[PDB]
Amino acid sequence: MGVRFAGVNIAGFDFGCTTDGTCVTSKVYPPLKNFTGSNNYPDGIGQMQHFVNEDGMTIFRLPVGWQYLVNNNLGGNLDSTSISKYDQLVQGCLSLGAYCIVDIHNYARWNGGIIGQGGPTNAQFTSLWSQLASKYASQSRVWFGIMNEPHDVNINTWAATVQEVVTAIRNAGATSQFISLPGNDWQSAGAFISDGSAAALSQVTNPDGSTTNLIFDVHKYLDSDNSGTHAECTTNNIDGAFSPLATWLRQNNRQAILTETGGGNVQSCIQDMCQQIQYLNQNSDVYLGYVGWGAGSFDSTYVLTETPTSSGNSWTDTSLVSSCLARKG
Ligand SMILES: [Mg+2]
Ligand SMILES: [Mg+2]
Repeated sequence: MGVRFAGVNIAGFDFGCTTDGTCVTSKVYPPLKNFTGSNNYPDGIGQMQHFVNEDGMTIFRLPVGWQYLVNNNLGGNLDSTSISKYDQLVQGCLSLGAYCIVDIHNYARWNGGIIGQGGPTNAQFTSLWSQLASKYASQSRVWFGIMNEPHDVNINTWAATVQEVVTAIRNAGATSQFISLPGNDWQSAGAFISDGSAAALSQVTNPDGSTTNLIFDVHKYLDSDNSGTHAECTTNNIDGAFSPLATWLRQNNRQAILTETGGGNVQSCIQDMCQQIQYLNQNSDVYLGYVGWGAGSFDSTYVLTETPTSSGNSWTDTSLVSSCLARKG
């Protein structure tokens, strides 16, 4: 009676990342309360506990900068401090019984260079994922979010890169986990088929030749330019994106997850987001879940905030989360 996974992005390890793939590591603001000893960074783990206990959520996405994980050492070993801090957020998510999406928030780029297309080589990128897969191989509820919002890349070359990553993840022993396949056009669900991403990514397989647990990863916003930067919503995305996608998915016996979606905490979005979510829930054979953007280190002033408010051991949700994303039933 609905998609399997409902949850939210717990952002902050990605603050300082821009759409060119530059992540300034000094600017991260991770949602771990005691990240520095001040004990007053945003309380991502406390948020997740509320989301799971009160709002029936079962998945969280944890955006993080590539540069952060390797401390700016392209192709290097994961930095022991960085991975130690990030893993605290990962384990907090997993401890709640949720699935946890590790999301490399890099737009298929490193400091302006496109992975495998002038920027880092495929090997420098698979090296990142091989290490993460090795770390998380024994934890089946870690979900490998290969890349956030590739855009303006050669989709044929990108699909090959994605294939190399999937191979690396499986060969490292992470054989049980879900793996995301992200396409072009900022992962837009609306362009996923028409821009050729669906076809190219459909060719990616596990070592055994199957496509088992390889899930198409799309994004879609509800404002006029599909940017998620305006408060008001202007579409429920059904005719333009999710109906054609459902049909395609179903005919091909494949599945997709919507890892970013959101809107203002206003009436237009309460209406449109609920229509969108309802359609996903009525097509839960092909849609595995939805993940709202965004909570974690975002606060009450962020236009798409989904961060709950703590008041005397009580949390209160934003209106869009409470009215549309939450599952209190
Ligand atoms: Mg609680
Ligand atoms: Mg677009």
